Amino acid sequence: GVGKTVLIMELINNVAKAHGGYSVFAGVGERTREGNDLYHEMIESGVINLKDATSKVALVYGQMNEPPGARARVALTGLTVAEYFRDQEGQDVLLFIDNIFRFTQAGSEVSALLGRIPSAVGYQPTLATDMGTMQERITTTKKGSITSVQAIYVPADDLTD
Amino acid sequence: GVGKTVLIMELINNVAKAHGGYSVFAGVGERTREGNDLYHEMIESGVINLKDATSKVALVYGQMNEPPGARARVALTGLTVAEYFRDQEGQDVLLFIDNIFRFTQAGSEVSALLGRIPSAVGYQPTLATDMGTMQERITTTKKGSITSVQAIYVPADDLTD
Amino acid sequence: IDTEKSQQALVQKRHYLFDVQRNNIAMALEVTYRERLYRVYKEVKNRLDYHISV
Amino acid sequence: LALKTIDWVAFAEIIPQNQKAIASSLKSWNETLTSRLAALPENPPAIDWAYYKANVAKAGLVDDFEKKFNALKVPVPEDKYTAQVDAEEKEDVKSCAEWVSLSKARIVEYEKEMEKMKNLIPFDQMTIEDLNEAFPETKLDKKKYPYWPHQPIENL
Amino acid sequence: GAGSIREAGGAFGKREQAEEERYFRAQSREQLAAL
Amino acid sequence: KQVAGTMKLELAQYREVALLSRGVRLTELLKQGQYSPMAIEEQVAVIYAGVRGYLDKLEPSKITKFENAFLSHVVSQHQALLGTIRADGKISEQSDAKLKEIVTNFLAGF
Amino acid sequence: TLKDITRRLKSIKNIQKITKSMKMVAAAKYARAERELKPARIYGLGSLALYEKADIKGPEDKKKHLLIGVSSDRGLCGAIHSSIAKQMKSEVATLTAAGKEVMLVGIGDKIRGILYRTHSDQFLVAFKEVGRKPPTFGDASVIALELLNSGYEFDEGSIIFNKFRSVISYKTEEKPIFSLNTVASADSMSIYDDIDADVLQNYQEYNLANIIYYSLKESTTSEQSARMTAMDNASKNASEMIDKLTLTFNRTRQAVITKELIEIISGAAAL
Ligand SMILES: Nc1ncnc2c1ncn2[C@@H]1O[C@H](COP(=O)(O)OP(=O)(O)O)[C@@H](O)[C@H]1O
Ligand SMILES: Nc1ncnc2c1ncn2[C@@H]1O[C@H](COP(=O)(O)OP(=O)(O)O)[C@@H](O)[C@H]1O
Ligand SMILES: [Mg+2]
Ligand SMILES: [Mg+2]
Repeated sequence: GVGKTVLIMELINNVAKAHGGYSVFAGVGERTREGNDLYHEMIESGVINLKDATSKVALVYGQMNEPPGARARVALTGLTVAEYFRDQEGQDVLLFIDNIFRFTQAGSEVSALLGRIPSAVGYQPTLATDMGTMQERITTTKKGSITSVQAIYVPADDLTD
Repeated sequence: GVGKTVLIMELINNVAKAHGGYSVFAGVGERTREGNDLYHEMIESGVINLKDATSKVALVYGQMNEPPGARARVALTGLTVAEYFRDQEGQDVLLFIDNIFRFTQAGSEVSALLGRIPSAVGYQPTLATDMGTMQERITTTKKGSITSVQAIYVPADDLTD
Repeated sequence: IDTEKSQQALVQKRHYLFDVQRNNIAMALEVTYRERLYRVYKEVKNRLDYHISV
Repeated sequence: LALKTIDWVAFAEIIPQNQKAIASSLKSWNETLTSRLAALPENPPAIDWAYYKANVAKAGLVDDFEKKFNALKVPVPEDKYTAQVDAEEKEDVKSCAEWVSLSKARIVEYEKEMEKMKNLIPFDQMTIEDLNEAFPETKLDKKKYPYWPHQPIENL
Repeated sequence: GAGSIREAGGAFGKREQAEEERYFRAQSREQLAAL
Repeated sequence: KQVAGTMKLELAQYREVALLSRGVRLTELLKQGQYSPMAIEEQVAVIYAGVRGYLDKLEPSKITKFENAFLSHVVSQHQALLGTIRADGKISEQSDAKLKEIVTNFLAGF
Repeated sequence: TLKDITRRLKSIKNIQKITKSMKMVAAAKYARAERELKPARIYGLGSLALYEKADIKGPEDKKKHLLIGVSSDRGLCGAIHSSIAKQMKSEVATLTAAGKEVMLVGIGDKIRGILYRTHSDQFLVAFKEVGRKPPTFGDASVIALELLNSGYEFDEGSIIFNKFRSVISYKTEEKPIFSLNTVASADSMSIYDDIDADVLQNYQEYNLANIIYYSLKESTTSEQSARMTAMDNASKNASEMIDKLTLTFNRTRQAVITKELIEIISGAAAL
């Protein structure tokens, strides 16, 4: 409740509408009503067009009502959409991920059931390599550009988490 | 970085030159550059005699690059040399151990691999009895004297560790 | 008398203003010449390098 | 590229108060142009055509480029500004030498006057007319005050 | 907890050290000129 | 070592009371830009200029720019003294006086 | 970290103890100051009764001005020295804007330390060791001598002090100081018999000493009250910080115990 969603919506308003390329919003483990709000606001503002092929945003939602597997892979699904737009289209892509922390958290929720010895604060031992495998695809190559805005939740306000 | 090594070298200089009783130095899990420096200081100051073998210090060195077993037993090796000098000759001996904390530390580094549940602060359950069986041999008896100067590393300046 | 002689000393030092102006004109012309030579060199090499890179 | 080395305080003592900013700007541009001549060499490295003869498989484009470059007349800029500052230096030297001759006139007059003061008769052989000749401020204003004592009574 | 203000190294320990050093450097200058 | 023993002592003494103007001079002299590693001779010249008093006549704000200008001057018309410091490794009393007068003249002109 | 929080707790606890003791000491000194302020106020206000009955009005066109500011050598008071300095700076501005040549006097090291960086050309003398011991009439006499044995023949003066109203309230007041020429040239003084310039000189010197004494005795009480309230507020704030840091410390120690348990349990579960 410090303003990550407000800031990312302000950035969508200030950059994505004035953007020339495409845009992908990956809702990861967030409020479903926030996804409904974003959908209908993008329809009102013409950024999503339900009648022809002039839409400029692709939405991928796995929200906080989803089991941990969907919450762990929906970010990858959004990455795949943005990566297609970056590579095969050569476009400049905007990728908004709210919230990316859920990704890690979802992995934690399954890490015990996969039979792994827990790491610090109960997280999976593969936290850093999972995060790296995911994040290294979120990048600008010399085949196309991806500008990425990721909201990152901080558990209990502890930045050393 | 507070001055344990400088102070122990000053004590070496002062006492072990004001002494005629077969000092012994044990380098336990410390820097190799420092061991080379001490060796050449002793060669230069006549305490170690490369030719005309009338030296008065024995050196035992197991440094940081050694596995935990070597760093856990090198203190006992130096202790054994000093024990021979004390008991099998009656001589009054000096024993300089830098650094003895490493001894304890070495034990910890194998504890979990020896099948032992960790104790507090990650130490072996047998920290006190290991330290006791090693330290109770470094003592003056009626057979002879052992003056022991030990450098003890304090992790993060705790002193309650 | 001392004041007048000092005034004469300053008059003798006067010429540095025109030395400065001449220095700046010469240096500006030299900088312009060398920048032009670097521009022509860079354009020629850059086109040849685009060819070699494709 | 023969420059005149310049003292930078002597340059400061000779700047009137209506062009201090101009002197500072000339100084700053002198330092800037020195730095910029330092940060670029004298002659561009003429690249050998080797890496462009044996590594370009195109029909003579490298060769015609090198021909067109070997015979390029890059415009060398002309001074067009040093002659007029030389004329201004000549004019200023003229004015300064004139003023200096004036100052030498004043100085020879002052030296005459100091010899006059140094060759005064001692004050106990001195009349009052001699004092009114030496220090003319010690003369009674017998026009403003025509009657004795020829001065204000409080002055006494 | 004696001396814990200076021991915490906060904004109050730094000003304490500054005060001691100022005062005693003034006193050292006063004691050296009279020697 | 010659310049830096004194610089370390004075910076410690400044940290004790943070004299104070020399300490601020040395602090603002320790600041450095990024991707600009200076040569050891130029470092020695700058720390000399800062530790001998040639920087207390200037306000702490301008120190930085002076340094730049200083370096420029020293790397434009005084390559001999820098080469001397580089080859000999130490400063000689002769070269001490040389750099002394160089920095005095430059501060007069600055 | 637990050790950082414990360090800060110990530091702020020491600060709270010291400020509480200082508040008690300031209360003990303010009791005596407010006791001694009664006869000192009768004295210093009877010294001014003449200029209020004769209605001396000072000169409107005179040139030289002497501005005295009363404070102490001790801080931790609040807006005592700052009030004096603000009034002194305002008055110096308003006088120099009228062409008057102003010279400053600061009783107490704090006012001189505040004003010496911007107003130092306009400065005559300052005085030290004001605040440790209560002010005496010897202090006022010494200040009056060094204001008289200074050769600065002023035309008019003002003295800016902190008049004590209550334990909570003090107001920065200003009193006028007349010269011999102002009280001699006044037409309302023609009714005072057996007067010449010599008796008026002696009277004006003594009244300078009296007004300095009265200002010192008002300012000491104002300052002791201000220091008492300031140390009270400092103790309040220190207690607030102590409570918040005690909450944080208990939180952190619980977290540390839980983390160590989790480490031991995960080490045991891997066997
Ligand atoms: N830019 C803002 N201006 C005003 N209030 C804000 C702003 N950002 C956040 N807030 C307040 O913080 C609340 C939480 O907003 P939100 O962005 O949804 O939290 P979160 O950090 O979990 O995403 C908002 O309802 C609003 O009250
Ligand atoms: N007696 C001393 N005098 C001066 N400096 C010292 C002294 N002791 C230590 N130092 C400084 O502290 C540094 C640490 O030296 P060292 O003896 O290796 O400490 P430790 O062994 O405890 O880590 C030294 O390099 C030196 O700079
Ligand atoms: Mg949110
Ligand atoms: Mg050591």
